[PDB]
Amino acid sequence: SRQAEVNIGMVGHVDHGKTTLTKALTGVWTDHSEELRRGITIKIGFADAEIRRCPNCGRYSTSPVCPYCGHETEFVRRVSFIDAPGHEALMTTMLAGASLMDGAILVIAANEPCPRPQTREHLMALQIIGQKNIIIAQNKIELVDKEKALENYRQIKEFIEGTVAENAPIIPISALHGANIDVLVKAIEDFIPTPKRDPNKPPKMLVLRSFDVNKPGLVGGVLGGSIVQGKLKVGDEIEIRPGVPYEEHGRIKYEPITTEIVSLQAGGQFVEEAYPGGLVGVGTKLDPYLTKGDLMAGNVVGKPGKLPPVWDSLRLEVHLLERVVGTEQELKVEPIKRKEVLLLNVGTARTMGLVTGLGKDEIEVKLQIPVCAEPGDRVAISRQIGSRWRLIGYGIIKE
Ligand SMILES: [Zn+2]
Repeated sequence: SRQAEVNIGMVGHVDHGKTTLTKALTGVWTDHSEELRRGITIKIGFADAEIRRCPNCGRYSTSPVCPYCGHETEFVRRVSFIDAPGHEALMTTMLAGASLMDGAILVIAANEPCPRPQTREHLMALQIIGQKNIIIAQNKIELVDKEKALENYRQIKEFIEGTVAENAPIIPISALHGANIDVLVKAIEDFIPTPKRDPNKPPKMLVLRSFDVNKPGLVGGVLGGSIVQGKLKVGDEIEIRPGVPYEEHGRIKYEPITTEIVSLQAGGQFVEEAYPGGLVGVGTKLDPYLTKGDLMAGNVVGKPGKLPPVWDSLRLEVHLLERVVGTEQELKVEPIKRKEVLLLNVGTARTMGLVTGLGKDEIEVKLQIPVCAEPGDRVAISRQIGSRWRLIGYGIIKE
């Protein structure tokens, strides 16, 4: 298996070199329709990269040809970089789907004095989800002098003290010129090693997309998602929850569906077995009508009888965010009131929630759409402040 082994979050303002850096790492330079593979509940995108090492000079890179001496490099490990369109999307992705991230690269521009508001929230989110496999990329060093670079470095050290990023390496880089990229890649190997996963645990996949690949104007329905536990294998019998909607006595219910895995695609190739890391394509025997147009997006996949429960309503222990990004009042966040209709994101699932009850640092919400989740799972909570959805906190599913 040559598929991605870890998902690495590209956490940084959408303009501190973050894009230039991601492309430098993935080697993708052609103007990118994987934009059609991105999530539509949480807008997470994946971009694989193969970490390789040069036998001649020993330096690491993500190219088959060493950028430093021109010799052929040796394969080390494939990884996948995950990102989202803009600050709000990224924050929601981290709070709702921490299990999709194994480490992160915090991009900080040395070109800028004090730690920016977005950067402050980025670290706030990493702290909340307990993601400690962090690497700090001090980008754009080619735009500032030697002294301001060292000053920025000091500010960063003070910024990370006492946080999940305290022990993270700070790597001065120039994504544009390619300076110190080899140091960053090796750091990915040293600080974001592949976790020691128990491949025997019950499989679980969070479905991001679903389609009818039948070429028209035949193949079973196809699912696209992330394996967060165990492994999947061609021929396995799988169950999908909540499942297909159906009406019963003027009410909408969901029937879990069981099917069989016909094929698996990961790392750009068909495989007989897939694991956590990167996007995984799942060919099934399902009637294509059931997966067409992302009907299964947000669903959870596992083996029959071994999936998390389905909830029609949730009791959430709520933690409101003390945000720093937004207009003057958008930061005040008024307490949650009964009858409010909130936007909830859990895993890759997305549903509106009507607040029907309140408790101490707790709310009870009736869901528009049932969700498949485990007690203890984290749920991002958003409020429609005007005409847009703004993240205001997160909840922990209570039993
Ligand atoms: Zn070399």
